[PDB]
Amino acid sequence: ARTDTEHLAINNETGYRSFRAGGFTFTRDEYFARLTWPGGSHIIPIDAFLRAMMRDVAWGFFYGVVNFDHVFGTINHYGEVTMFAGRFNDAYRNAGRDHEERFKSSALMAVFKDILSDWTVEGYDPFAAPMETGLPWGIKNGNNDEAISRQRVTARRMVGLPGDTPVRTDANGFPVNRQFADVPQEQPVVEAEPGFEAEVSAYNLFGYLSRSDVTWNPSVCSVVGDSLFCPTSEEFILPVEHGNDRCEWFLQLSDEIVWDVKDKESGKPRARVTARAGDICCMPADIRHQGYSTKRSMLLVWENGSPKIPQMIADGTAPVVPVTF
Amino acid sequence: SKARTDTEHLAINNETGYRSFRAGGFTFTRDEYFARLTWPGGSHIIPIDAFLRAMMRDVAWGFFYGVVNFDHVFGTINHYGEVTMFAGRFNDAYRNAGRDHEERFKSSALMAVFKDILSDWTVEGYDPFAAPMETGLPWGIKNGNNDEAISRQRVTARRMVGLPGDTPVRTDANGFPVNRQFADVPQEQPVVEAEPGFEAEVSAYNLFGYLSRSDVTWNPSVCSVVGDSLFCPTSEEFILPVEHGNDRCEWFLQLSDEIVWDVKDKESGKPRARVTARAGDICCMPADIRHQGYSTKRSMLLVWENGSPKIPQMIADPVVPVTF
Amino acid sequence: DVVTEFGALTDYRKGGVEIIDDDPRNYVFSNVFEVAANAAPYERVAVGKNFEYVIESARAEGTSGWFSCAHDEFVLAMDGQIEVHLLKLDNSDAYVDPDSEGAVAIGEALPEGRKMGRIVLRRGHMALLPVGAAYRFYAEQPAAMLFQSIEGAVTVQKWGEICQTE
Amino acid sequence: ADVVTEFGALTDYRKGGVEIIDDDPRNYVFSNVFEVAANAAPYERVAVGKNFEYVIESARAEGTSGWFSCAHDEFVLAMDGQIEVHLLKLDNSDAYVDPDSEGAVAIGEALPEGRKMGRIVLRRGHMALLPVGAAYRFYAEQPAAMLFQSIEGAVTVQKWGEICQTE
Ligand SMILES: O=[N+]([O-])c1ccc(O)cc1
Ligand SMILES: O=[N+]([O-])c1ccc(O)cc1
Ligand SMILES: [Fe+3]
Repeated sequence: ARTDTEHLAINNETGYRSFRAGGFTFTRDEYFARLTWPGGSHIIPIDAFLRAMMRDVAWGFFYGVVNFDHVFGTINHYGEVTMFAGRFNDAYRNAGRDHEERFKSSALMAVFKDILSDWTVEGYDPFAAPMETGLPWGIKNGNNDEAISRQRVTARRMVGLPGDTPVRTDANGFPVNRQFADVPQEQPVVEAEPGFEAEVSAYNLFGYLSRSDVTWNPSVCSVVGDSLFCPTSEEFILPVEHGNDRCEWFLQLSDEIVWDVKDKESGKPRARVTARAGDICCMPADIRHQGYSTKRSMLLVWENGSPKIPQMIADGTAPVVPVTF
Repeated sequence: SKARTDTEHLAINNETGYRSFRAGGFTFTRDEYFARLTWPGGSHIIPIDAFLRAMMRDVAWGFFYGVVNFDHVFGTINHYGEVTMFAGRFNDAYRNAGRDHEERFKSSALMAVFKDILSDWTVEGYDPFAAPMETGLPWGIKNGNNDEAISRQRVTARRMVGLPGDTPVRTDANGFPVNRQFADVPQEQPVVEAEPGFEAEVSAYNLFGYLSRSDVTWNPSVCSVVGDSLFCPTSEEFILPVEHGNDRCEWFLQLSDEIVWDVKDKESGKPRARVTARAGDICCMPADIRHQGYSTKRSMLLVWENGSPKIPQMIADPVVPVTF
Repeated sequence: DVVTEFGALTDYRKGGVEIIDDDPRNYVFSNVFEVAANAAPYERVAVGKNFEYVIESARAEGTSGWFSCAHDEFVLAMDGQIEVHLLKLDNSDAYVDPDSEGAVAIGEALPEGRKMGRIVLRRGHMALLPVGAAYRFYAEQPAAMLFQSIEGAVTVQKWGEICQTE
Repeated sequence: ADVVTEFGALTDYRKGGVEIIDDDPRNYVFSNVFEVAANAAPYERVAVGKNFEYVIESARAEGTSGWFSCAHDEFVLAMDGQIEVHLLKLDNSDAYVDPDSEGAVAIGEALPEGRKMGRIVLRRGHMALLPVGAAYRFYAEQPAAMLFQSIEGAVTVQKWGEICQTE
């Protein structure tokens, strides 16, 4: 698994740096991210590209396949990562035109971070919804290293426990988002008997989500073994098409989303799932999915973090759908 | 059975400020971020900027030639006098499953509602005929309109730009200054010396100058005509707002800079090729593909068309107009 | 004025799976408020399952019996007001097999142990249910709640009956 | 002064091309007009586009051409360098060009019978009308590239296997 990456020249006219990882090349101009590899090329609008890059970076390559689009993306092997062009595209695959290279994770991650920093300009926050931030177009103009360097938040057991990830407040830098302005902020009444204060614990989870400063970013709020509650607030469009290497579940907590569901392997449309408050559904391990949300909404993503699953799904010793009836 | 004309102005939403519309079994709704489409048995979403840009083109081109795909799902087919609106017709997945839906209209009936949608959905300071760096944003609730931007007169040469009575050359004085991304382009008139009596047929003009002054993007506009041969040059920036599936061969001559054409199969939508063209490159887009263009810098392109209405049948009953 | 739309026992609106080329059964689609509404008070119906882990939905109404578990659990109030009572078990192994998984119904009678405390949850509040504690709920009016847990003696499965088959 | 609009030239062009996912490069009929003109003989009209009867032809102007005439309108676009167009209104155009025929006709070096119409001087990006009923000629001091909008005819040279991308 490869380790060879490289900083290339700052372009004289655009002001941006070009980058290499193995056989892949990365360049941006005023409008586009330009990708090349041995045998081919591809273009992605720079806004779409930066939003997706932002997620793959923040999520540490996430689970399974993170498709930037119908051609380009990554596969997390957990310590190692595959970067591909056309691997999950029927046209490229049938023709033997797909290309992929396997990297050590910190090697690809370091160049991804360099790309994201160089290509992000003053006043553009690739983690926000489009109504909340500026534009990525034009030549290099300052940076937004603060927006792209946010510290990952993960509970070890539950938000708000002594020594675990904290509750969000105005004082610690997390006010309520404009599109959650009406959401009740009161904490639950907690009254512990003496000596038990460490273990009698509750928090307002919806109010916590109302204060999230980013969109489309599942964060662990409670843990039971490998079972992770990873809620997040969402607005506009999930910047990737997620092809998981395990089953996963969505519970809509507020407002609504439609999931565009396509075949993981081919990319062919298969279904559209509309979920309103209280709806819970499952995403099979053989699909990819991408969500859409008009108003900023609350979503619970529920994961099983077990590393045994992908080889089981591959072998057929675990089902591609968790339940049949 | 005949073509259809039933269209309707549905209700105005009180929070978003926008009106929704119906054409046949299709409903049309936009909110802060999206265009939401419904037909009998199905639904679809398109980001509102992409949709408005694509809608702008279909209106302005009077449904154009053959297929105007807004995306991998939704679009129109021109039959010249009549027009088919579709969901999934040129998408292998919908089609294999029998989930594609199409409705055939009288062209005038469909256009009238398209113009109403385009008018209502376009807000102040947003121009869907412009490149992103040139204009504002379409997001959020209704806030005024930009009816002037979506009401631009088509320009079409009968014979050639600048001939007496024909479509005029562009100048600062007639509202057409040089675009910022063509600032360096030379703007001299050719030398034209006519003998007495012949001043109406001794004619020449600066074509590159004319294009450098176009106030819109991706808008093939006739500059010269020989029978059915039409020279339709245009200035291009960002992405062509549609994936065009033509009912004939059309030719591209790159006049300045660079365009990359994403080429997909017309029926399925499968990627087939990517075509890079720099100044002086000429190529043919076959009848069996659809294509979408990418231009970083505003660039000059000649679209060469054969406007003969006999071609679609002749091609259906070669696909590339030169066999070798 | 911004309105954030939340569900409730007597006020929800199911979406669903629209099909292009699939089986709606693959998406195991239900609404937790509907599931809770049709169930016996404190009946814990699986609405999500991944291997051994589950999410359960329940209507809180009146006072529950006591529960305890060999691992941590979490409860999220989804609708009305739910009171949680916590009791530190003297001998938790007397009520819960340490090798078992998922919640165990340990009887309506007060188990032997010390008072840990009391929690009052409203909609969107999550509380911890720690291993070694016994817990019970009190709701004045019907309210909905969810459990992050493991499938066990209390887990009611009825997929064909709650999920969309279209 | 940062904006640079890239125009091609006989001596300075950079050909693009066709990348294949699943197709035949030949279907795209890809060539560069500057390359075509640079390889052609002076004033040889090589077809670079064809759509049924209609053509776009590429040529290198160099010195003075012989005279041409046509049964229909044509247009010429100058693509690189200065080209002079001479126009003559023919007394009897049917004596030089068959009407109901199509494409340009080469009518000889000798001056045809008629009246002086006018003179046009074209530079890069300039287009002129070549009007039906006229004879036209070109003069170019240095090699210059040009394009004709016309119909397949007597002067139209076809060589797609040589000019286009076959691989
Ligand atoms: O991959 N996914 O299913 C996701 C990822 C991010 C998000 O906010 C919601 C869902
Ligand atoms: O036919 N086409 O795909 C087009 C349409 C518009 C344009 O500006 C260039 C090419
Ligand atoms: Fe996912």
